[PDB]
Amino acid sequence: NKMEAKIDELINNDPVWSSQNESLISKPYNHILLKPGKNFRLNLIVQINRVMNLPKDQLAIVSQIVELLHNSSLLIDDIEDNAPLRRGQTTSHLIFGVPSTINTANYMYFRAMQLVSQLTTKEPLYHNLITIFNEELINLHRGQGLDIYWRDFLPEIIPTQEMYLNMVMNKTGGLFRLTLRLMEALSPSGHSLVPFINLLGIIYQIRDDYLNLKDFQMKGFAEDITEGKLSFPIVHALNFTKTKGQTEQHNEILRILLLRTSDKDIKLKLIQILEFDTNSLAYTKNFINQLVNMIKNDNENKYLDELLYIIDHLSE
Amino acid sequence: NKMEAKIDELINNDPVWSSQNESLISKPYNHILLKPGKNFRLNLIVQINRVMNLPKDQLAIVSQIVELLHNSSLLIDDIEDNAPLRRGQTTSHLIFGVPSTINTANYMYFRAMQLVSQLTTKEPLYHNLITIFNEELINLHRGQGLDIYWRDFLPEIIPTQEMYLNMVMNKTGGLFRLTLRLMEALSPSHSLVPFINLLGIIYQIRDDYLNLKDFQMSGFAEDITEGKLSFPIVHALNFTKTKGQTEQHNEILRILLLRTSDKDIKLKLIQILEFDTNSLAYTKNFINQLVNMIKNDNENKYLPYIIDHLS
Ligand SMILES: O=P(O)(O)C(O)(Cc1cccc(-c2cccc(NS(=O)(=O)c3ccc4ccccc4c3)c2)c1)P(=O)(O)O
Ligand SMILES: [Mg+2]
Ligand SMILES: [Mg+2]
Ligand SMILES: [Mg+2]
Ligand SMILES: [Mg+2]
Repeated sequence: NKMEAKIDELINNDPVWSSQNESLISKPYNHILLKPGKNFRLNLIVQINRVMNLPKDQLAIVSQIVELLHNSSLLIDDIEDNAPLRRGQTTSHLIFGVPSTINTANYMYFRAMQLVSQLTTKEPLYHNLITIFNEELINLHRGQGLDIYWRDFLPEIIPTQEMYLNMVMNKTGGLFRLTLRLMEALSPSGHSLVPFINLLGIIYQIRDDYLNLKDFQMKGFAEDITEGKLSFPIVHALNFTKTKGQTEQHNEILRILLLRTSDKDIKLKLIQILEFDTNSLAYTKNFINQLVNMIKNDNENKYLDELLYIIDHLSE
Repeated sequence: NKMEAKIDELINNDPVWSSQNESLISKPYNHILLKPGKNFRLNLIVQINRVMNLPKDQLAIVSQIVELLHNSSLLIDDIEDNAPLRRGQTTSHLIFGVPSTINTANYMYFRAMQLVSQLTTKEPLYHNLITIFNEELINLHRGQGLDIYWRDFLPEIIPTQEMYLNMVMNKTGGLFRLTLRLMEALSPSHSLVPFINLLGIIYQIRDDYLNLKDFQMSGFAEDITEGKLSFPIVHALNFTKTKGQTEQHNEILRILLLRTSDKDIKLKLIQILEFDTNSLAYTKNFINQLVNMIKNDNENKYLPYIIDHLS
């Protein structure tokens, strides 16, 4: 009876959750917050707003939603990629464990979703905001899924440049489009900037792939090699070697990716194969320059001051 | 120019996603489907619909949402618990790897979310459905987080029975309340939430209980290998602390921290629970009392075979 009295009180009430329970499970997340880059993601949202003109308090909420998705996605990504470092610091899952980091990151996806309701009281608009949120998160996971499948089951599938670009459109375009589409839907204020934001996302991803090797060849650890990632330079090298009949090189690239090695000489041998044998580094540098010129040479404002600053710091 | 033309076509279109890409990404999920249990899940939904009377088409989508949430949460739970088996088969992360399984599980969470939108087009009711989905997923994660925290930080915090029960209301109550609450809002007809919470508690304590009991009557008692603060373990820890039985308290802690697969050591912890603290009998009794709260509910305060095959 005292037992049943306690049970009856428990089941007729909401679940008890304290501020202390809250702090305990936020550990994986608080750790990644110490990392910088939040001012650059905020700087993009700000330039875009000069076109969208959302009031500042609404923009603030869009910002928070996007920071949560972004940080949660990096927590998961580092587990998925087995990364030891992120922004010069030890990775959350190595500190608090994969179990807590996975649960916390997923918890934060749902807190971000909860924030959408603070953007309007209008039921029609709300529905659209949630649909955008849902769609681009579906897109993000589809892209990530392919990137991870290709890498983990290599050489089952050797992606082409086309396939790589479609995966980026889902993966990276997912979060870029999500921010921009929420803003365009909230705008109280010409043509959509989705194509432009897609382009920015592609430049962002390929430049990330490139610098990861270029910083190490010349700063960084070419950690993408250790991870075995089918990066833009690797995709070009794998397809170049196949096409030119460089069987031994094609096979050595695969073998090195499959070692998941941290040996600096082995990583440097692969990067020099990309520099002199396949010319994938030059191919990638020029491909990046051509994408950037599609904008810098966009006089007819077909895609489009502060535009450029953003494109040269797109690394942060 | 040919490169520019192709980039322009790419950026002006929706992201390319094919049926084959969908298949690749679904593999870790199709794997756990080969797991029976959908019928007992479906039967609970069917039986409850006799109070709610949702039209079949709507009931089917609620059922699909439930199946996705439950399957995805077990794909992730097995990674979190380093479980090698689920319903006798090899867990997905051991076959497809942890990276792919986490991502697929998460992708299905959002697929489930999308289906919510097909429950109704009425704008107010849609906000309500989404809020129910959002609230119960937050609860599930909160409870899972606390359960993992206690396990991974042991011995920093040893929960009490009360704290254990609040963790369960969040963790196990979440998917139970989520289903019930969705159906109650879609009903074209008292709340059955208290009863579904009670069902959830019985379900989690019985899960914890059978994991040790099935092993002792022959079950691998994986909860011990996992080192989790299950209901009988919580009882045993507080019992020994309270009776000032220091060495038994520490012995229980030492075994859980071993994360051991050794049958003989697992048995040793079960015999501490049987002979020293009498925790297994305390749990059998606790479950029976919760079940009686239902069998002796004559005024129908909670109610408007499932309770016996709830495991
Ligand atoms: O907590 P654990 O790790 O001990 C474990 O229970 C796994 C687990 C982790 C997290 C949540 C859950 C869980 C919560 C809620 C429901 C369920 N499963 S369920 O699919 O049978 C289910 C619950 C409520 C339902 C309500 C109405 C219709 C169908 C329902 C189905 C599982 C289980 P286990 O299988 O690993 O022992
Ligand atoms: Mg990464
Ligand atoms: Mg990655
Ligand atoms: Mg489990
Ligand atoms: Mg678990």
